[PDB]
Amino acid sequence: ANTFLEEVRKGNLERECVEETCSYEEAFEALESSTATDVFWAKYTACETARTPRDKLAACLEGNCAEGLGTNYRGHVNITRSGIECQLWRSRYPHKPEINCTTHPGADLQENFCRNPDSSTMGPWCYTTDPTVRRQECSIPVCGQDQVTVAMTPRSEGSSVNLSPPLEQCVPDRGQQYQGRLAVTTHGLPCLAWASAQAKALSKHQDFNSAVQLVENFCRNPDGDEEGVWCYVAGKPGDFGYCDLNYCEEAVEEETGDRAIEGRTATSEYQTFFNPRTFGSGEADCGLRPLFEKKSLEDKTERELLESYIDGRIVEGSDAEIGMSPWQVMLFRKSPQELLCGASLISDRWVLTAAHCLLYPPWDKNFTENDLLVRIGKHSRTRYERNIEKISMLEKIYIHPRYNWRENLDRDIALMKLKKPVAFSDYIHPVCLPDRETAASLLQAGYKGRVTGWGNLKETWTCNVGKGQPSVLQVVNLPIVERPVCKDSTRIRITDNMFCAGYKPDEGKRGDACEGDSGGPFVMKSPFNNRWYQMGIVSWGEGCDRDGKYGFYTHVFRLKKWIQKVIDQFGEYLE
Ligand SMILES: *[C@@H]1O[C@H](CO)[C@@H](O[C@@H]2O[C@H](CO)[C@@H](O)[C@H](O)[C@@H]2O)[C@H](O)[C@H]1NC(C)=O
Ligand SMILES: *[C@@H]1O[C@H](CO)[C@@H](O)[C@H](O)[C@H]1NC(C)=O
Ligand SMILES: [Mg+2]
Ligand SMILES: [Mg+2]
Ligand SMILES: [Mg+2]
Ligand SMILES: [Mg+2]
Ligand SMILES: [Mg+2]
Ligand SMILES: [Mg+2]
Repeated sequence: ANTFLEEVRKGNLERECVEETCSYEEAFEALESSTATDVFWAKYTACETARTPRDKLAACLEGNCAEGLGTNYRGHVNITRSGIECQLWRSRYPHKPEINCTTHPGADLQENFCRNPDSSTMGPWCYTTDPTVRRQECSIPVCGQDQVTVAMTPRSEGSSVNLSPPLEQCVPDRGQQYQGRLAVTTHGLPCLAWASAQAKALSKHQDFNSAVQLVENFCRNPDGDEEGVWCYVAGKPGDFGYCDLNYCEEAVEEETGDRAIEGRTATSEYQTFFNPRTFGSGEADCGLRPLFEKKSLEDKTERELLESYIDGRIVEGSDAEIGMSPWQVMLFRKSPQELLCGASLISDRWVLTAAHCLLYPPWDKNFTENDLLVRIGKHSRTRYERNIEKISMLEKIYIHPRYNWRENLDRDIALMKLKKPVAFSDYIHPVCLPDRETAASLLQAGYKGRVTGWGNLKETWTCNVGKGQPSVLQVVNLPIVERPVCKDSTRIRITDNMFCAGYKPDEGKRGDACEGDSGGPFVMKSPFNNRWYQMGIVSWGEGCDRDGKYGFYTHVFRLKKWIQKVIDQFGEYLE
C-alpha cells in the first residue's frame, strides 16, 4: 500500500479470500507473487479458530493479537509477562536457541519481539536476559477481545523496611581489619576449624603478619590478600572457596592519598614474590619479546598510545605484524575438531583462561580432564605450523567459587594446568603481571589498552552476517573511559569488579569494540621498564551484543596470593 499500481489488488484479495474462502491455486490467479502466497498462507493458517468474521478477526493478518494459542503474533513489545528483556532472535546470549539463526524465516525470527515459531507448549514466547531462567510467555491480548493469558509480576526493589532489614556498614583494608562469626559460602559448605586436624599441617614456608589471633573456624585473611575471606572445606582433597560479603568502591582508577617524563635505562625492576619450582618460571623471564624488546625496536602502535596525540577517531580492524603477541592460547575440542575459547599464557606451566566457556550446564557441559587441548604460538587459524606452534596436553582445572555464571559474571576468573613444560623461543614468550601498587598507577595517565585475536568473542555470541573470521591475527588499541560515564550509559547495575573501555560510537553502525578472543590477551606496554604487563581478561560485554556501547573486561589486580595457595597442592597430589 504505497504506489498506484500495486494497491489495486488490495480490493481483489479482500473479497475472495477473507469474507468467503480460498485455496492455493485460486490465490495464484490475480495475485502475481510466487513467494508472497506462502507468507499469507502461514499467517492465514495460523488463524486456527479465526476463519470469520472481519470484526472478530480484524488484526489476525495485521499481527497484533493472540488467538487459540497464538502463532499469528508479529507485534512490538520489548518485555514479557514479568519484566525481563526479550533477547534478539539471531543473537545468542545468554542461552543458545534450539532452532538456529538461518533455517526458519516463517515466523520472522529477528529483532526484540515475541513469537510462537514451532508449536505452543505453553504460549507465545521470547528468550530471557536473566541467565537463571530459560523461557517465559508474553501476555498479548486476544483478537476481538479484552482478555489476558498470564498474570503480571513486577519484581520490587527494597532496602528501608522491605528486606529484614540489615544495614551492616563497610569493611576497610580488604578483610584484614574485620572480626565476626560467619559460617557460609557461595554454594554453601560448612567451614572447618583451624586448630583441630586439617589445616595446621599445611603451613611450613610462607609470608605472615600476625596482628590478630587465630579465631576458631571463621573466614579470615592473615596472609593479606586484596579481595576477601576463605575457609578450608572437605571432600576428595578439597579446595578453598571465598566466603561472600558486601564491599565499598575503592577508587582503583583515582586513588587518593596526600606530558610527563619517560624512563629507559633499566632492564627489570621486578618483584620475585614466588618460588620457581612448583609455580614454575616466567616471573623474571617474561614481558620481553625476543623479536621486539630484546632487539629494542618499536612497533607501529607505540607512536599512538597517548589520548593527546591527534585527539581521536574510530580506528579500524588491523592485520598484525609478524610475531608481535607471543602471549596467546587457542583452546580446541577433541571430537569433533572445534575451536572453542581463549586463554592467556602466564608462565611455562600455567593457563589463565575464561570460566564461562568451561562449566555452563544450560549448554550441556561437563567436559573435564580428557576432552580438551590447548595450542600456543598460532598465527594461521586455518593452517598447521608444526614447529612454531606445538601440541600441549592438559592436567587439572582449579575453580574460584566466587565464579557465578548464574547471576552476572561475578569473577570470570579460573585456572588450568599443562603437563609438560612449554620451552621458551623466538616466537613463544609468556607475559608478566602487576600488583595493586603497580597496576593502579598506570591508569592515572591516559594510556591505551591493546587486544589481539581473530574476533573469537564476536563469532561465539552473535550469528551476525556481514563480516567474518579472518586468517590473520587481529590487533587494536582502546582509550580509557570514566566511572560514572559508563554507569549512566546502561541502566543495568555494574561494579568496579569489571571495567569499560571503547571508542565514541556512531548512530547507524555496530562499531569496532568486539574484536580479540574470549579469554584472550589484554596487555599494555610499560613506559618504565620496556616491559609488557597483562591487566585484563576478555569476557562478555555490551560492546558486542548491544550497539552504541563499549567492551567489558574483568580486572586482575586482585587474587595475587590466590595462586600462592594453589601451588602448594601440586606437590602433594603427585606420587
Ligand atoms: C524498547 O527498546 C527500544 C530500543 O531502541 C528503546 O526505545 C527508545 O524509546 C525512547 C523513548 O524515550 C527513544 O528516545 C529512543 O529513540 C528509543 O526508540 C527502549 O529501550 C524501549 N522503549 C520502550 C518504550 O519500552
Ligand atoms: C562431571 O562428571 C563427574 C564424573 O562422575 C562428576 O563427578 C562431576 O560432578 C562432574 N563435574 C562437576 C564439576 O560437577
Ligand atoms: Mg470486505
Ligand atoms: Mg474466487
Ligand atoms: Mg488456476
Ligand atoms: Mg482458480
Ligand atoms: Mg479468483
Ligand atoms: Mg494471473
